Amino acid sequence: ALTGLTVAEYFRDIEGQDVLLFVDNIFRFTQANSEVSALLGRIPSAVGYQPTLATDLGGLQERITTTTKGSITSVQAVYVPADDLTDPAPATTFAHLDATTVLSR
Amino acid sequence: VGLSVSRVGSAAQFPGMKQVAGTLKLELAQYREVAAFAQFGSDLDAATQYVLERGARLTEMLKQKQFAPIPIERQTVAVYAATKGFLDKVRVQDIVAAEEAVISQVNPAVFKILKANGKITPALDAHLKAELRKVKLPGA
Amino acid sequence: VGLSVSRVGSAAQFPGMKQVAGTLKLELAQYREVAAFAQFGSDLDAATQYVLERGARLTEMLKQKQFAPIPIERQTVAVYAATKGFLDKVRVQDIVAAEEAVISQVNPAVFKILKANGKITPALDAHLKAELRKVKLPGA
Amino acid sequence: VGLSVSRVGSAAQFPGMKQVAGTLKLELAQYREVAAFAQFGSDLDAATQYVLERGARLTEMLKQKQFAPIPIERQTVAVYAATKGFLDKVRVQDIVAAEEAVISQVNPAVFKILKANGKITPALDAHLKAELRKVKLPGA
Amino acid sequence: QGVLTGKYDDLPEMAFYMVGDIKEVKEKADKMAKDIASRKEADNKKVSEELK
Amino acid sequence: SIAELGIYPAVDPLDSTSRMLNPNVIGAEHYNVARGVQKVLQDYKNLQDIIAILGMDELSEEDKLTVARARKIQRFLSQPFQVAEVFTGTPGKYVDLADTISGFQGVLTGKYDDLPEMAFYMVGDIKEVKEKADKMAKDIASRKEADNKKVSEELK
Amino acid sequence: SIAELGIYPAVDPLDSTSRMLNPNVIGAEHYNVARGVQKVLQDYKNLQDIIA
Amino acid sequence: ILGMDELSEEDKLTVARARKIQRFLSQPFQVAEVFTGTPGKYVDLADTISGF
Amino acid sequence: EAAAPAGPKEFTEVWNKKAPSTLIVPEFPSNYTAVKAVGEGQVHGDAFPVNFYTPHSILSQAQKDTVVLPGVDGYFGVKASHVPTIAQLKPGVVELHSGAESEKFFVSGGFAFVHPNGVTDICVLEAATLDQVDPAAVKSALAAASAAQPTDEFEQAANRAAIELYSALESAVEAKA
Amino acid sequence: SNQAVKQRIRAIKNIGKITKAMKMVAASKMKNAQIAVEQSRGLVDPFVRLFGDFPAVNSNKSVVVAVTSDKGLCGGLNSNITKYTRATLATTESEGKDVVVVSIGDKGRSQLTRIESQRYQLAIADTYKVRVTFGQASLIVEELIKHNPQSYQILFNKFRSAISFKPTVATILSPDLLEKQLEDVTGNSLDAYDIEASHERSDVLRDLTEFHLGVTLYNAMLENNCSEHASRMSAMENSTKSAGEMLGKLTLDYNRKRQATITTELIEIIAGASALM
Repeated sequence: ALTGLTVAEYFRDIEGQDVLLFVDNIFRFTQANSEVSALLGRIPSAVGYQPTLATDLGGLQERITTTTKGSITSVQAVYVPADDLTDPAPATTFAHLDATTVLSR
Repeated sequence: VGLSVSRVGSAAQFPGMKQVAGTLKLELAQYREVAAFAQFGSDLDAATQYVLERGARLTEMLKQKQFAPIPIERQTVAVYAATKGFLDKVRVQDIVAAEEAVISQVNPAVFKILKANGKITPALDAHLKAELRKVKLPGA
Repeated sequence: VGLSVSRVGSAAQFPGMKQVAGTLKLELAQYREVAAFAQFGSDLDAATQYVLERGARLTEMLKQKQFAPIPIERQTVAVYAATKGFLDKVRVQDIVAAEEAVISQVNPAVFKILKANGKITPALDAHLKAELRKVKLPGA
Repeated sequence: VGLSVSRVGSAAQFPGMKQVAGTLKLELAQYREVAAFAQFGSDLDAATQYVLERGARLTEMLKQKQFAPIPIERQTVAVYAATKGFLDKVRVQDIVAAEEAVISQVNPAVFKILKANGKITPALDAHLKAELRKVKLPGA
Repeated sequence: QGVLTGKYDDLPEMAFYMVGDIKEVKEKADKMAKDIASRKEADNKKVSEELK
Repeated sequence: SIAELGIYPAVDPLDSTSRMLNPNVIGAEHYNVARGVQKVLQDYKNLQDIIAILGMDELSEEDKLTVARARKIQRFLSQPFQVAEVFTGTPGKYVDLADTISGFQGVLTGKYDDLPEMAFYMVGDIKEVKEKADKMAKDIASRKEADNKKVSEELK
Repeated sequence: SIAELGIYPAVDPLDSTSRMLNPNVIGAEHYNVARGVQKVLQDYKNLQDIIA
Repeated sequence: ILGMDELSEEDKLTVARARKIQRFLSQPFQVAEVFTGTPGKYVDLADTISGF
Repeated sequence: EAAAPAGPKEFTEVWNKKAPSTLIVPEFPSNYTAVKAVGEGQVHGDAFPVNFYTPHSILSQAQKDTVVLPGVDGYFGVKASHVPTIAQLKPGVVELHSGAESEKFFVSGGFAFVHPNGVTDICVLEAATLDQVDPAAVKSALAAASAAQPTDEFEQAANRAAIELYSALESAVEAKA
Repeated sequence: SNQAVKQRIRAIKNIGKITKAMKMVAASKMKNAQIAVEQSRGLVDPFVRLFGDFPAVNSNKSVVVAVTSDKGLCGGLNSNITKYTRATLATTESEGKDVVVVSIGDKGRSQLTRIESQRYQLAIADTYKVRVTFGQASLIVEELIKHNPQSYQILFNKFRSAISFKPTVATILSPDLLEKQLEDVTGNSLDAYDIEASHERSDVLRDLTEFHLGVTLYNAMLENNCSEHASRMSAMENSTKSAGEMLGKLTLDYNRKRQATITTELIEIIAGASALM
């Protein structure tokens, strides 16, 4: 997801455009950073996510912004584990979301 | 009662109690199976209402005070008087005082022969049914 | 309103606002007794219809747009207009328009008195009730 | 049926099944929404009881014995014999002589044409509806 | 098979309780309908009289 | 959850215990009332989900008397404090011991089935529930009391 | 739950499973009365929701 | 549970309004026109507000 | 002598004293009737409203100009302003007329009112139009009626009722117009 | 600990399926029994047009019926008219008169034999098991001719709409007891009618007030049956809303206990691993 931001940030900071950025399953960004934290021997936080969960998500989502040269807009597919919105992975993600598009069957 | 079990069951209790508590463990199971059916108030065919009147009269039998234990001959007479007759027309609010008639006003030599025998002999089953009609219970 | 408390700044309250919000949270207290079973639960009684059509007026009185804070001397007149009954004729759809018409059409000299005296003096509520009966409330 | 997903979906299934099982999962989805009505005696307005009897015979169309898999052209016919209205809407005393009676009495030529084309053509359901009405089951 | 197909709806429900074969529930319904046809006499000629 | 009903002090009557609640210590008359208050409060808690998902119309007429009495004593366990009078406005009530045992005999026996439930809320004694039941019915008759006019004061 | 109803042995008739419950092993007459008992006992477990 | 017959006059105009509001929330896409035939529509915000 | 005026508005005076004010006043069947009998009108010429009733069906509530009812002293016609009449009807044909056409319901009994405000009311228990009756079943039941003779006069109270109902039904269709 | 809240969620979830299925059962029964109520409303109109409507009569004997429901999931219907029974009975009994209290429906035989037991002579039930017919209402009215009172109070819920149910009292005055006397207006109001019947007016009025009793008893238990199905339709909407608020609150209680469980045993593993590593 940082590789995708870097291609988006060239079009924002050098080309000066309004970039779209699609992060398919932002929860799998969280889940993969939870696995890296567990392999480095770090003690897990609440339910089993990384202790750096708010700052590993927040380090990604704070680079998605509008600047004076351009903009980056992000459409992130959100999975909710066990349909629990109070789970710490969607609850940390929902603090960064500026809109919500629910596609219904 | 639905959760408290014992591994020994028989052969480790009073033989006189084992005759009268077998029809108490059985008949309290019929009281709990109808307590999940007491919100409607239909009480059909006089069955789920008769055991609701007698099973409520058996849980009030087992209530007792603190720091005052009862001898086993006075326990197997008090529950003799509830699984059998002699308490069928007593309100469920004053059974706890009704056993003080059953313990004191019944002739206390029926406890000495029940303690020494160990079981309720049919010669004593007559006197336990005779002397339980001679007592006046204050339930009214 | 039921869970939010402040028991330290209650003694540090603007008087006059303390005079009229003792009635406001008392009327909103019995408004929460008619909460979600007005007729949604079983039925309607139509005697406490008055508090349902007044607690909904005190609810709409306390709604407020963003980034527009009100001075305290103009808040207590908007609660004096609501808790005394000067907006009972106003329908519930146009109360945010009514109290905005209350502060605009009542003369601004009364806000200098209530700020400086720090309380609704008995000289002031006469001129307040005089100025509150000559305002053109929308609708009705 | 409600919890089992296939993300490839109908894009990798039999075309003779895709036109027949496309409505099978739609009648089964309606059957799950009214599945509480199945345990009732007071019958409703027959738009739901049409679901409740067609849906309950569609689940019996998906039962299967162990270690006996069915070829695909014999499954699309047996679901065509339940989704197109050829159902056993007689009294369902006679199940054992009527469940397998579709694939055993309908002539084996229609299974060869359905396997070779992979699709129920308009020149094939004209014989499939012709063969489904001449089911014998002569033990009844 | 008899309880499933319906041969033994003739028997009461708790007659099946704590028995062995199907010929024991069928004879427990004999004993259960003798003993409820008891408890009919309550006057005398019982054990509670002392002179026997 | 007791405090969210507005009942203060928010004491759980079926979770608070004491070694003094023994009939050989506090007397058998005080002990039998407390065990009777805890009996109908537990019986009201056993009905708490039937009253939720089905309402009070499905209960027995001997259990709707259990609900109405237990809804009365859990308002009658509420009490205004002398240290809470600063932020609640109502003055504090010190209730004597004999006034509590006699006040809770009356709601258990049925001596106060006439009074409403909210008359028991935040009062000291069983004297004060009768004086609040009158004030709740003087005040609904006070809607027809008078039309207050403030006249001829502008030059006073 | 079976033991608290006084039924002994307190075997769950549904949760119990064997490799011998197969019509190719014990015969289709023993098998069908076994599945018939589990059918009527599962139907009673789904009806006790609406009986209360 | 009751039907479209007994709906009120001010409760079946909103039914007839919300049925065509939710039709006008649909839109053909240019990326889907290569296999659906109908061309896609780019709708401006000024035409979306006044159109609704 | 009218010193005791019971009534719907007079039920509320005693109900506001003994019964509490927690309940609203109970309703009465007079509060659901738009038509009464003592307030005159409803005729305005040659028509009069006819309400033909079974317990299971309202058969007519229109305005007619001739109603022929089978009273126990014989058939009689009701014009626009008939005399106020409480007429007990036997089994026979209630005949409605709005004009040149006529509908012939065969009724089994039950009374018929003519009211002083010109409205009329026919109150039967079973009214079958004669196209719903077939005469092959009628006197085969009279053959079962006037043949059996039980001296229990509760049964020949029913058998007398069986005779006059079936015999008036035979002539209801054999005397066709 | 965590399974007790899991299968209690399974309890409230399909109770919300039961009470949502029961609501449409009570709504389908309300729709087909609505046309029978409109048809039975016709025949009660000529009798209050003829005999009037005299509730507050002075009697020496009175048979009061209270038309209740049979199955008791109606939610406030049968209790409301038992309030309206004694609010009507005690209004009209202050003369030291005889009173017989009858109940149609066995929810009244559980509700009226504890508030008026000394005056309860009859209990009628199972009147809605198949349907309400006029011959069934005639035999019920025939047992009210065994006692021969001067009035017949009929307490029932009139089906106003699917929302509102007005409790209605209806009185039938016995012919030679009180009906001939309560129509006297300088003579009689009934003397304007010409009797075209077999025997005299004292026998016509005896056949008419038995007809008037049987007609308004057929309408009462048919109005009350449609009010039973329509108040059950509202009491079961309030049960799906209550078992959907209970289920929504208990889902969050499970989700907090789910999240606390994964956090608890994970801390037990790290504390056991940090003791070794």
